[PDB]
Amino acid sequence: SKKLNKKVLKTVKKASKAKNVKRGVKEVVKALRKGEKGLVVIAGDIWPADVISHIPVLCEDHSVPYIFIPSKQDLGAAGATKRPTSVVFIVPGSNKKKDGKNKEEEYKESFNEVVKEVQAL
Repeated sequence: SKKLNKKVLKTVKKASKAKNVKRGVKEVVKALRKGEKGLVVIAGDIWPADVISHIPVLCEDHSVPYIFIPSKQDLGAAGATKRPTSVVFIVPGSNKKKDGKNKEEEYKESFNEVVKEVQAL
């Protein structure tokens, strides 16, 4: 939980250059229904708190692991946006593209591990 956020920050920060991450309710839901949905990132220091309901709804609907950390700053930076977003999910290529060979493998690796620890806790 302590180092988890860190690993996630660096992971998204790297993959960010590849544009393998998206933000916005329309984005998270778009991938959630499409299938390319990867790892959902939720900021514990961002409003509105709608994310609280969008968390169980998106999971109970499609089921996707996410992380709860007030990294508002990291979110905006990793996303390359003006203001700090609220709901940001990472999209590792695609359903089949998930088996990439590039750095994507590393990023996903750290993500799965982290998203898993938090998902279980």
